[PDB]
Amino acid sequence: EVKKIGITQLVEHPALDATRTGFVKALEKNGFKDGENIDIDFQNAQNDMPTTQSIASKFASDKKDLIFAISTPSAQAAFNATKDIPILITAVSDPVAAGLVKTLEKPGTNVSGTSDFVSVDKGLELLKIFAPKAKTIGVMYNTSEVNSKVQVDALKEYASKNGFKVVEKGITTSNEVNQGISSLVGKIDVLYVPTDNLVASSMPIVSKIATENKIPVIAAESGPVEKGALACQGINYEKLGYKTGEMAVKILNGESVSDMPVATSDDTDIIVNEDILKALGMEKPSNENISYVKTKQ
Repeated sequence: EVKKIGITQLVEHPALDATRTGFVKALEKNGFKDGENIDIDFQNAQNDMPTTQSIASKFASDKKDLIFAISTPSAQAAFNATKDIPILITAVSDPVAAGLVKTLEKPGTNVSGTSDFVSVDKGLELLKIFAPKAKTIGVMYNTSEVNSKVQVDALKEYASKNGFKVVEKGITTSNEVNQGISSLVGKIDVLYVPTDNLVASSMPIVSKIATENKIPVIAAESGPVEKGALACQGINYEKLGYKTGEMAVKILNGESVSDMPVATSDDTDIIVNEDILKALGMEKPSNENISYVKTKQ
């Protein structure tokens, strides 16, 4: 007997690819080996949304034993295409809001797996390393996004619980970033950039202003660190995938996906931009369990 596994992935991308690596290793380690007692059917949508649906529909017609969906849109397409083939997700921030599961603890649907949620607290802990004497935390965010409000509320709860002040700048368009960061200068000791496409995608502009005014920037994710943020405590995607693969072992052995809690991970890595660190005139922390990257052009 050979278990048929469909893997649906949105696009080639280091984080998404890493989840797949980990998922396959975890299966291998538990005796599920491609070309022997499982058959892995990998499909990349190459960033095209209708292709996520075609992949999902193929997997349903193929009658896979399990679908592994990497990214929110890949998982949504899978769930729209089949309600009776188990789906394990990964790299999905908010499975409840994506419509995949009733609750994290008890999905009550044919979907479980992992979320790549990281708390604001993980990032803000890096204040102790890169902004030791800080009193005021800055945050710029997109006022049109609900998920940005939720993060800003969490930052303000952290600040209240830890004795910091907060200065915020809510914006709606990309053309407000320059002036927004320029006016936070002299009012903050550290900037937190949340998971917010508007602000995070502007990191080259934010990084220049912040860095030339000696303000370290902490980002929620690692992509912005490569673009000029100083640091993040980012999710280890290969380990998140590995965990999803352990969950796959249980589903392949017949356990109920509707009762399997959606897991999050505590495996993060501190990632630091080495060029920004030098530009701020700072030495490396002496803890060896920190990764370094340079700025991407």
